[PDB]
Amino acid sequence: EVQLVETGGGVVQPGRSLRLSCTASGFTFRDYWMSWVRQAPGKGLEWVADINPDGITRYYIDAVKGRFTISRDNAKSSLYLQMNSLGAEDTAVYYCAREFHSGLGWHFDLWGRGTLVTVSSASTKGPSVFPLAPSTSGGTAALGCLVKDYFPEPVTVSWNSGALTSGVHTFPAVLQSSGLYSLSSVVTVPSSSLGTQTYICNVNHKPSNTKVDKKVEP
Amino acid sequence: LTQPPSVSVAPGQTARITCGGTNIGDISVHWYQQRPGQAPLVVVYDDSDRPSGIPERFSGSNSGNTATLTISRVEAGDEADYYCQVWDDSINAYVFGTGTKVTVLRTVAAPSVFIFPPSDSQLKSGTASVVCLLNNFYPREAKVQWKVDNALQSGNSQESVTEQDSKDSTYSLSSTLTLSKADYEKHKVYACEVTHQGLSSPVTKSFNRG
Ligand SMILES: C[N+](C)(C)CCCC[C@H](N)C(=O)O
Repeated sequence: EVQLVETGGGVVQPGRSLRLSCTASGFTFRDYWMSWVRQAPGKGLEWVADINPDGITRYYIDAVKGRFTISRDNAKSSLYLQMNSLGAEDTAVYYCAREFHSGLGWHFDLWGRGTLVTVSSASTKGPSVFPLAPSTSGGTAALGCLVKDYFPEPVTVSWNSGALTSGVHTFPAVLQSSGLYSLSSVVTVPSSSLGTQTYICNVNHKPSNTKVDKKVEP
Repeated sequence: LTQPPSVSVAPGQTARITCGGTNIGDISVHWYQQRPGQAPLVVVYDDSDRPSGIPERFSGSNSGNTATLTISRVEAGDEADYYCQVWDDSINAYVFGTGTKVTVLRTVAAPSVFIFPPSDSQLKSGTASVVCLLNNFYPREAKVQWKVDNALQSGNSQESVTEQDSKDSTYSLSSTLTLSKADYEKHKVYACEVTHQGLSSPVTKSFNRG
């Protein structure tokens, strides 16, 4: 399996430092230029920095010059990004990406899933979970879970441990004036199933190690 | 690198996404597809070549001041963000375009509306969230007004909308009204009034407390 895995993301106070790591597997790491690319929530891709195989050549965008240092350890098949003096403009999902030298240029042919860096003074807080109870037309009922007052992103919600996926809508979180996030996850199901089928939403907030299972009944 | 924020196309039809730059036709342009929550994936590289594994209906061209990603025979699953990309050797930096969201066109679909009173467990915490759900509609534009005992609410609700569905091309939307429990128990009737192109007249979903 050809893979990049980024780690090290989390909440960092403004002005402080954070080091990201990216572990490669399934290919010859020392043969490739490697990049960091970032994406602020809701915005476009922004390349950040890259480093050649023997680490003699590094390039950065002006916005991170000096503050950021990219390094690599070929023995550990690993890429690193040291980020100092962090600001709110640095808040983003950070991707590890492999550079491919094609016949006519350079592009990214492999990416990790990314790791989220949230630059904030706010404290980490797990969500409260509340039922959205069913109580229905045309043969269809809707039910859900309200996931309230957490920080930072992300939260994941599944239904019946992943067995229920059809008709599920998990909304993008909204930031409340309190500075905390909230979202809902809903599902539509046959209304005739309400008497017999159990519906449980499984909420995971990894930053606070919060796992909640909430049964949603009429 | 300038891209249109949005491109719309019917299933089976052809989408064209542009990437603008002064003499961009002099350098190689590469294109990525990015689905919600996922990493980008290269779909065209060196102007017009296809990575193995990418369907032939993805093609590209590049000339003068414009590069173009063409998606032929568009499917609902092609809804996503698309980015162009170059290497700029005058500044030694990778540059991405601003991104284009591809929206798939379909027929108008009216929302199925549901209202949810606050849970008892939330009321015990001292807050009441009332949720209005608009399910599976098209197009994305919709209006939701909250009325509490027929009084129009403003400033105390927030909306969230899903990305276009990758299979049926609809949207869903939630509107959440938030009151203190103290304020909530002062009123009887809670109502969500929904306006949408697929509805002959506004639809109201409401409940009487208790
Ligand atoms: C790999 N990276 C994108 C950083 C630069 C591309 C290589 C630069 C060029 N081959 C030269 O020798 O001038």
